Amino acid sequence: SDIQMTQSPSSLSASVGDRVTITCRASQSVSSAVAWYQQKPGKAPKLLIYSASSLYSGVPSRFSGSRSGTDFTLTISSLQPEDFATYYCQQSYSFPSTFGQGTKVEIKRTVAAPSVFIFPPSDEQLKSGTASVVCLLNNFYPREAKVQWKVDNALQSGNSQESVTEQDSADSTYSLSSTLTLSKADYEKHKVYACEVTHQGLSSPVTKSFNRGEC
Amino acid sequence: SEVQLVESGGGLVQPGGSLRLSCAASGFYISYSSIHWVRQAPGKGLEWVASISPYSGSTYYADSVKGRFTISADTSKNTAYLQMNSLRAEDTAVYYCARQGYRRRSGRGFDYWGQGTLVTVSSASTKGPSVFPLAPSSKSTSGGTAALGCLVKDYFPEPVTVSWNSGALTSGVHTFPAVLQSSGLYSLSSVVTVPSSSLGTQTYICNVNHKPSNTKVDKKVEPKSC
RNA sequence: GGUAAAACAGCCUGUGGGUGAAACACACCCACAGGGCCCAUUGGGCGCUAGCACUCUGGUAUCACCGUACCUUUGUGCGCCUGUUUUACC
Repeated sequence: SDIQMTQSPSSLSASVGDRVTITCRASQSVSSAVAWYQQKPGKAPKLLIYSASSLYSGVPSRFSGSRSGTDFTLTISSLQPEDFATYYCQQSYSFPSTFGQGTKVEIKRTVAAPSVFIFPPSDEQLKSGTASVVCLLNNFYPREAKVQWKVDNALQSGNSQESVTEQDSADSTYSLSSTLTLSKADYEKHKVYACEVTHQGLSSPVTKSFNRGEC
Repeated sequence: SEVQLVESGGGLVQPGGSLRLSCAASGFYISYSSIHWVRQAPGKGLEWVASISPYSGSTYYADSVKGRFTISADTSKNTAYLQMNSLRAEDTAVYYCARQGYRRRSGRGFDYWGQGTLVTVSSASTKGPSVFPLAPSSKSTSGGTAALGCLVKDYFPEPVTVSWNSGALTSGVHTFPAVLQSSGLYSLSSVVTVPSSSLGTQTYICNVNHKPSNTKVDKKVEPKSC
């Protein structure tokens, strides 16, 4: 039966300087044939630890691995902002090789309110037939944020989509984009388009807006 | 760095079709190492696919791909391969090749990895994106910094690259994860923040690459006056 | 690698541990279990032999006895073959 590497926790948040512990539990003996990897958004995994407790060359010594029977632990002695990543254990004791489900490590930091910018649709988009209004929430913490679209003071529903960046490797912040999609014929039936943002860094919600045809 | 693994062969493929991925090595000779393939379905974890051992050519396969996939190693080209037949929707993933390092130096750890290549198994057809500007204004200005961007809309499949000023401009850049629209097409936007005083002098150009449709677009993003 | 000089090992079959750019396969090293053949059999020997030296156990011919020569067997040293390792010089 294929060997399973049960990894926990599925995610954690830790403030900078915290000691972080990640645990992997093999379903049967894997001797010491365990590797740990760090994977950053968009990038291939990088090797941190081999043979369960040996530090790969080039890897900062704040990373360390340990073994107790079938329990394997990765430790970060003092979490740094650049340590935001997903971490994976792997067994290389028998085929097929097996990875744990991964652990996404998030940085906890001080509250930061977003900067809020709105972008009216381009002339070039309009004559193709549709209209996108973009609301940009920049460099905020935490990730939770409310984006409300009002068109001539009427709330929108199912008319927008949101995308959120991965945590920033240097300042541990997030950015978000909400884009209101509207047909050209519909876009020209109304004048005011408003992005309304609620966030814990904001003492009261922030509205940015523009009037159609006057951008 | 010194050792590199350079992959190719990815792209859109019909369900039930086939693709061969290549893994070109540099800085070392694949004959002395084990070579592995590991995949990552979008949003998901690493999944080991196959390996090939040195000196014996022994090959090993995950059960999810056994009998459909074939790993091989052309030492005379210093290149490894993965032949993928009868591909299913569940084979969509980023595919990595990885070198298992030398026993005495890194155990059985995978010490070097390819930059990955995406295989989308889909009966849908490829469509290039439309790039629209997101102009800076007083409505994107705050405290001497201004935001401008590019809206990359209505494309398939993933991925698109976006750089700015041919990669001369990197800080302050945010390229957002793509979002899958109800039409079944993707769109994303890339924004950048710049000193507002530079909006008159400096030209900002976003460069959008969508290899599945041969598209390569440079679009200048100039200020509007709100 | 070449040269020179050494060391260690070598009946068969599996098994385990290790090393070789090495998870298996392969090569080599090192152990263990079981087995085979020879002997003078509570034990000892076996890389190979049409040879050599000596010795030893049984024979065969001389042959009154004694003594001699050949065969065989126990070993020892050679001769012959393989594997690995080491040193010096080039």
